[PDB]
Amino acid sequence: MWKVGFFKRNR
Amino acid sequence: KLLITIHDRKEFAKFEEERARAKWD
Repeated sequence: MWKVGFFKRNR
Repeated sequence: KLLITIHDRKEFAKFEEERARAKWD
């Protein structure tokens, strides 16, 4: 997607 | 782009659903 790549694990 | 509010709650429950779940589950 956008930041999700490392965000859906980060957030 | 706001799926990272509820879907992220599952994208984290990889082992968390067996670590912080089995506790009360």
